[PDB]
Amino acid sequence: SAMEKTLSIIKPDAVKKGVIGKILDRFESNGLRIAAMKKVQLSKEQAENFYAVHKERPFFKDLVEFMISGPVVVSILEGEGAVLKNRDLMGATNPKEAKAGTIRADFAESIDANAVHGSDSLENAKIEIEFFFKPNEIC
Amino acid sequence: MEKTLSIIKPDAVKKGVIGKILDRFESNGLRIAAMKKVQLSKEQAENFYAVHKERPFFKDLVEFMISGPVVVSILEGEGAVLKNRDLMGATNPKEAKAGTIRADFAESIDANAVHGSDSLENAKIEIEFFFKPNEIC
Repeated sequence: SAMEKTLSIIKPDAVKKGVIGKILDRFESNGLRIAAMKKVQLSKEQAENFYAVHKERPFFKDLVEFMISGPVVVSILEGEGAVLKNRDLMGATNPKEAKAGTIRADFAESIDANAVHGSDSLENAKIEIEFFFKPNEIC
Repeated sequence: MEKTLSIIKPDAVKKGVIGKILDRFESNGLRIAAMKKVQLSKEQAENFYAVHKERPFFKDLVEFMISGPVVVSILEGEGAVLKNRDLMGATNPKEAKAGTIRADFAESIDANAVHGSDSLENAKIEIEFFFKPNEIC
């Protein structure tokens, strides 16, 4: 399915570094089209809603303050195996363990400031895309 | 230390060079202050280009600007208006200097990859055209 879609977030650390274009190019150079995209500032409540599953752990507060500490760029990436391809391009969550040439190897400072988010399954991609985008934004 | 309007046009969006173009801005003293990918309506493109509506190329121009989606951004930095113009390069891609967006990604005068505001006054106008107060609260 050449029309598989997944959610990408370029997080506030990478936005502040000014590497939005370099990160987007990793996607477009590797068979993924930017189907939708906007730069947005999340409120505390919005980051809390998006990450409600981590309401669980100690690191929730820190995750939220980070995710609202500046603007992010949210995108729908579309293409064959988009969900897994995005994850492959992002690299392991720990930048120290991320393979060479991955976004997190190249641009991430630490586990906590790890540059990018990507949906981790088709199910979650559907939920995360709906959270950010109305159908008319997908063009 | 100003703001200017950038549009990555439908030809360049279709080529999938959005990231390469944005990187030209970010690597050269411009920050992306605001940004969205949008599909312009015929109406919207007619309003944007309304100063040229008695010119003979109005029609094709409008048709091209709605032929696919575009990426509209506010670029912020010292001398942004001129800096964006220097990065875009000459209107005619055949005349655009090396390392410019139009030299690398534009096919012709008609399909020339990018728009940029041409003055501070037009920057303010163009920014207000695309980015109105819309944070509901």
